[PDB]
Amino acid sequence: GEGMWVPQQLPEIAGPLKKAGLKLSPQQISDLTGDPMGAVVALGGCTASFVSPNGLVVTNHHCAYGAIQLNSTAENNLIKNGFNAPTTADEVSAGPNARVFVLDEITDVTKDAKAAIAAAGDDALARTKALEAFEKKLIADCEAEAGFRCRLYSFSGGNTYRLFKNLEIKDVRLAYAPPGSVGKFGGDIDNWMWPRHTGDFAFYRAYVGKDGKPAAFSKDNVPYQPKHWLKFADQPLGAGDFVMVAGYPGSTNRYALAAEFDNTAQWTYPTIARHYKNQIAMVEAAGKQNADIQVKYAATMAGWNNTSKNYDGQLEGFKRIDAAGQKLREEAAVLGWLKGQGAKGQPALDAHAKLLDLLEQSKATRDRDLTLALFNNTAMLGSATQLYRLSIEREKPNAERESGYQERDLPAIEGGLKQLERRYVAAMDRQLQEYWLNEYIKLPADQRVAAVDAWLGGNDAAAVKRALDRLAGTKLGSTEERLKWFAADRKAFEASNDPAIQYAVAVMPTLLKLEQERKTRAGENLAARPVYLQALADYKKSQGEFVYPDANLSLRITFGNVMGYAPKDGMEYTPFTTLEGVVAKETGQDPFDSPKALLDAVAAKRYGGLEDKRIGSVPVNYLSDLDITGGNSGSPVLDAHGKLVGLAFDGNWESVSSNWVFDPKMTRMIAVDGRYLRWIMQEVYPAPQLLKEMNVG
Amino acid sequence: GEGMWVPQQLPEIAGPLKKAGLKLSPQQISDLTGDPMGAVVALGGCTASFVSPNGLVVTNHHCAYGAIQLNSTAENNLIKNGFNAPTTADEVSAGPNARVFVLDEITDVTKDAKAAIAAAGDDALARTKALEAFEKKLIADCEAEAGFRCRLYSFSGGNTYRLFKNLEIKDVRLAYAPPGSVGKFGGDIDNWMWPRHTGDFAFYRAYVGKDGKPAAFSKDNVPYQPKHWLKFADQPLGAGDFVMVAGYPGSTNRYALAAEFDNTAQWTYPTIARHYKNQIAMVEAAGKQNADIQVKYAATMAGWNNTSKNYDGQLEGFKRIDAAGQKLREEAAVLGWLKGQGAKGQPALDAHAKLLDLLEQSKATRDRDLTLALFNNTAMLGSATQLYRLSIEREKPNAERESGYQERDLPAIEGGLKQLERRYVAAMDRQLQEYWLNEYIKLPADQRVAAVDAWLGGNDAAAVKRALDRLAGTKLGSTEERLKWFAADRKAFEASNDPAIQYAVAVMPTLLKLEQERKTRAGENLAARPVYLQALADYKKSQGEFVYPDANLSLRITFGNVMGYAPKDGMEYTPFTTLEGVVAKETGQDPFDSPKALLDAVAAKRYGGLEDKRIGSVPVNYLSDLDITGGNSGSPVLDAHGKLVGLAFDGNWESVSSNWVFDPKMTRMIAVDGRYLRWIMQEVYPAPQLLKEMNVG
Ligand SMILES: [Zn+2]
Ligand SMILES: [Zn+2]
Ligand SMILES: [Zn+2]
Ligand SMILES: [Zn+2]
Repeated sequence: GEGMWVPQQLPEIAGPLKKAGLKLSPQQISDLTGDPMGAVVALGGCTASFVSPNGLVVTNHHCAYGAIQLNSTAENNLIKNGFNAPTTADEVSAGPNARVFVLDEITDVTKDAKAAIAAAGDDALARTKALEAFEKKLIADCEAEAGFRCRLYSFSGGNTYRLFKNLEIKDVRLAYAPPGSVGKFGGDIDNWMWPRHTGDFAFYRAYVGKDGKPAAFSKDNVPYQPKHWLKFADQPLGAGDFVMVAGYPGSTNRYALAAEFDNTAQWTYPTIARHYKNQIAMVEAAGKQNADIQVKYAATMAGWNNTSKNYDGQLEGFKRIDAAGQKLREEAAVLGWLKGQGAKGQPALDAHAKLLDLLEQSKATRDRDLTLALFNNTAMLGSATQLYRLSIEREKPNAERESGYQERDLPAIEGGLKQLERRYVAAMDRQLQEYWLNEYIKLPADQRVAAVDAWLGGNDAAAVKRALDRLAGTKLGSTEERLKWFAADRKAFEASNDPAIQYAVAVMPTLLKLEQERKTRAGENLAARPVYLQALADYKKSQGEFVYPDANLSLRITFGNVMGYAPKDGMEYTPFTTLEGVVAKETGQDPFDSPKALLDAVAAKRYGGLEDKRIGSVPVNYLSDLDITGGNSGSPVLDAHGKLVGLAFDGNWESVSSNWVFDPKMTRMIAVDGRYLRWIMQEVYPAPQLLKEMNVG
Repeated sequence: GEGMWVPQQLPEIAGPLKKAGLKLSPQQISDLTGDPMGAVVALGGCTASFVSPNGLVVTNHHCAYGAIQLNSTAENNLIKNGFNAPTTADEVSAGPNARVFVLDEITDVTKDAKAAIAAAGDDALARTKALEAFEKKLIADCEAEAGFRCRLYSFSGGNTYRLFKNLEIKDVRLAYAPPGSVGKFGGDIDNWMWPRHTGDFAFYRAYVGKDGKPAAFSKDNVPYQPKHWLKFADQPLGAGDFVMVAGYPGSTNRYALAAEFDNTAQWTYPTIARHYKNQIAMVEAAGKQNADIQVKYAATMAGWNNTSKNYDGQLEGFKRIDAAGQKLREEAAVLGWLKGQGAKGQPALDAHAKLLDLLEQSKATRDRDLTLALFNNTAMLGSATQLYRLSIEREKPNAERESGYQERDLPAIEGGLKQLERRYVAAMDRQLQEYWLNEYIKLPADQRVAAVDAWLGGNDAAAVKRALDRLAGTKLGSTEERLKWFAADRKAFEASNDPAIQYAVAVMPTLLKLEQERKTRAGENLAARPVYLQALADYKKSQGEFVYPDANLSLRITFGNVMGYAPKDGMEYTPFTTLEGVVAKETGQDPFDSPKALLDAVAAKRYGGLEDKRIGSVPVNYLSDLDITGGNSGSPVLDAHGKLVGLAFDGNWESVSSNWVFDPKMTRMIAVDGRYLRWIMQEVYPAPQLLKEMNVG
């Protein structure tokens, strides 16, 4: 059922957990470095878990797609073929930026954090800088232990702060991916849909130095030995059974002003979707010509497809449940409520007023802000602005450098410049720069950027064309030139005749000023958000409704039971799909082109000891009423005894609007059954070595 | 489950009926003139049943559609608005050709029929004429009692013959029809489909003379007093519960040569579907501009839509089950098995070869034969040919007149010529004449008809237009002119300058020659069909398959249980639909434009005392695994205690290929729940008088 519960809410959900079927004690789940919860790890925008005492980590194929794509060429396509390492020496690096984070400690630091914030008094910008300075000092102290990375999380609008501390494993290697026709069966046609038939799984292995401490990739590193790992279930999962997920959902917007919603529905989601589709169309074409462009842009392409379909689905789900309607009506009812109680509820009513005007403000410039952001996110302009900004920050003491530009951020910066080699083709990026310039010129005169106007030389196909021809002369296209500039000083940037770098030097003043304009808006928000959101929460508690914070990339628990749903009268989706359903979709064309070994094994009812009698086949995917969102991919699904029953990977089409307005009747998690993992690894693309290491063959 | 069982098979289904849940004794079902079976009546192409002692008859809306349409005008459109007679004097005539047939007696005449055929000797045309004379004499004797109509049925390819005697009620009046947006909710979009939300019911009343005997319409007639009628269930029908249907299915082709299937799938269904769709397009387009065409062609257009969509569904179903492959392998098995039996199999083998050759003779002229038939079925050429044929037959003694043109057929002929007034617009029929002329001209040289070629006197768009201008001069467009010709003698036809009459006179020799050919082939079939189909039956029995005859418009029993079906992996259709499903489909545009009182009542949760707590609403339609087809529409669905729980009206999309190859997993009946009949008549389009008369008031 509903809720992305923080581990500190476990007493609130103890009884609900038992009633839904948990047969572990709430005590045992509370131990976030215990069995099983100490097996659950964060990847950075996906979840995973350890499944052997030798560092084996399972997550989704689409979570590992980055890594598989980084290791793929046109002439050896791991995406298409799969990857299997018969020994640990065979495992290939997942990339310099790949991580496994292993939870170490959580601490409330709320009291201190709002003290620091208050200590700056009445100046919006100073309030932001004081929180920034508080966070940096905290993190600096927490990361003083070698091998740990820490993070500060603000919950419920800034009513609570916690500090998380993680072991940072920095050598992650690919051990197994099934072929892409299993890992992503049904492609973007089945994405966000049920019935689903997707084998969305892949395995990493986690490595440290010989001293047992984190290290970056080296051939002398050896497998991490986790304190805790998951065991596969020995009881078959069936309809109605208890399941639970722990993981790292990224963001929700369930506490929001109606105007935040209207803006998102009417503007943000339609605009982003349109832009995303336009770039897909461009890249799709060029890649039909050019297998190098196709393999190199595959990850970016999957991203654009996934987000644009999600927003299409959110827009549809709003209309289905009248979300505009509900938001209006709960806002009226909460505003009603507040004046309602006169003296006491006046702080909250003021907050509402502030927040709302802050939001008209961000609204005045939103087209400018998006367009410039995405224009600067193309490859060579991104690289030049990031690298120039780093040269600016390096002049300050580390403690004062912008987050993202401190010493602690250097590994990831340098890592990104090397990963970009596998994701960049100049003829392709030129077309994207063109696309974004065209949209820039499009902007109204009041919505323009001085420095960009001037850099460009006026508003037409001709100038666009000059820009593109000039930028084409950058040397930032090679990894070596990027890594040269990664180490160069600010003066060398200001001296450069590289046209990409000249663009950066030209606009950076504007970008820093707009960053100040954002830090100022956030500071005002920081006063007004926690009060108002605390009232939203208070009203909900007064309606007996469930109260938990919007997702914020921290660890959450969700629980429920295996069940389907009913999209329309006269029909129901069943909780499971089956092997026969995979083969019924077969067309021999992508994305419905399963391996021959699967097709033959299914036509033979070779079920490998994995059949579930109740469904008369091996289960493939399943639905449950858990409450998950982007960031939960790869999360282990555990049964009543804490055993592994599947991996979370998607939501059904009608679920995605629950980011804004939760609908219990149509919100389901889609998970890959652990018996399908097993079956694929026995009969289709075998990994007898991983099965044995997981004590299942 | 499977089976359109003849009443004489009750001994064989007694056990299975009881296992499925029947609580009436089987001998109580054996009494075909008793309770409740004596309540079930034939309408001639639909089924109905009595539901009051005062002659009230319930059937489907689509069955009464002809009669509602005949009482409809552009200005006062009962299809649109519904009809409700607050007292029995307000009932309107359903039309001169409307009938209710009440089973009186069934006689086996197999032995006498087969002796009549054998007496004819070797000659195929004499064999047909001998069976015709046999039938006519039998029927004349059986119809010696005033007010009775009799019918001879051939079963299992001519292995059994039975005669049915029915009381023939000839004054049928419309008593109630819901608005068309209930009676045909979802229109052709939801036709042949589940989920289904259609209140497909209407009521007639049956009338006789004051002396108790059948009579054509008169104000002096009074309601018929049936010996038996149905009662509404007092127990709520639920999933899994026993249901049975008795009715009059028209035809199936489950005993067929593989070549008969091949020709149907490859030529018959595509060809007819195309032709019906071409004509639908013309009539639709014209009716958009002319509300008189729209109302006058509505019943015609409902037939073309229903059949062409049925045919599309069969072709898709044949692919889903590989019906071609299944027919091929069964016939290879049966022929194997026959060869198997040396000498004693040889007559079935020779019968097979003959039936295959006769299929080839048919095929050689199939284009000509279909095209000429459907050309001559437009309104004026149909009337001219029918009436001219009648004038020829009238010069023979009655016993020798072609079936359809005997004295006993005169009331139906005359009634057709009157009904046509409400179904004909010259400017529409002209366009249909034009369509069939352009199809005729596409035929190749060996498929043309000399008499039509001469009449046409050219082969181009110009000749087509001159022919249409000539035909538009007919005076048969008026009812009075048609009835003049109904009485006129042959020389009067041959003297006429009416251009439609002249066409009829010109082509009649050719139609008579073609009829002789079909009689000759039928007479060859008479010899071969019973031997091969007996072999087919014996083969099925040796495989332990169900053995029951193909439908042939006679009374059948089917039974089973309420249950949905699974159309694909990950999905199930539930056995019921509900009121909230009707409203979920509402668009305010035909065909999804429910009466406002329905939309209000559902919004207000006015369930009228009819809610089934197990589904949380009033049920609308339901699925069951009964075995029905065309002609079963309007059949009552009875529960375990023989009480009325709904009406049969349709089958699901995947079912329709069961006409050729029975598929148990996806063959379901769609029925309208009796509770939805009641609910409409309470909350939406009220008829308290009829509810009272059925004591559910
Ligand atoms: Zn247990
Ligand atoms: Zn250089
Ligand atoms: Zn006349
Ligand atoms: Zn009972």
